[PDB]
Amino acid sequence: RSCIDTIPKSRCTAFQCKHSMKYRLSFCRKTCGTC
Amino acid sequence: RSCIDTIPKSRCTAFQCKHSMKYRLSFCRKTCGTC
Amino acid sequence: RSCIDTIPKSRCTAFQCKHSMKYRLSFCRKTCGTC
Ligand SMILES: [Li+]
Ligand SMILES: [Li+]
Repeated sequence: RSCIDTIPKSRCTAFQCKHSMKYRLSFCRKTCGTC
Repeated sequence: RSCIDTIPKSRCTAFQCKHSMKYRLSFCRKTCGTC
Repeated sequence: RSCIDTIPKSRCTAFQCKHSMKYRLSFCRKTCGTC
C-alpha cells in the first residue's frame, strides 16, 4: 500500500490514530505514523 | 479538531513532528503543519 | 532547543516560515518567530 493519507490530514487526530484501525491504517496512515 | 498547538510552540521541534504522532497531530499540530 | 536560525537569516523568508515545517521550526526557527 502507498504511504499516504487518503483524507485531508487536517481531518486526522491522535485520538482516531489510537482508537480506529481504519484511520490508523487507511484514512490517516501516513500522519498516524504507520508508514 | 481545532488548529492549535497545546504546548508552547517554542517547545515544538521538527524532530518531534517527524517522529511522534502525538506531537505532530496534537501537542504541536499547528506548528508542525498538520492544519 | 536553542532559539537560533541554523541557516543565515538572510536566506529565511515569510513564505518558507508559512509553508515549510523544517524552515519554521529549524532552519529559520528564531526569525520565523517560533521562539
Ligand atoms: Li487519525
Ligand atoms: Li524561512
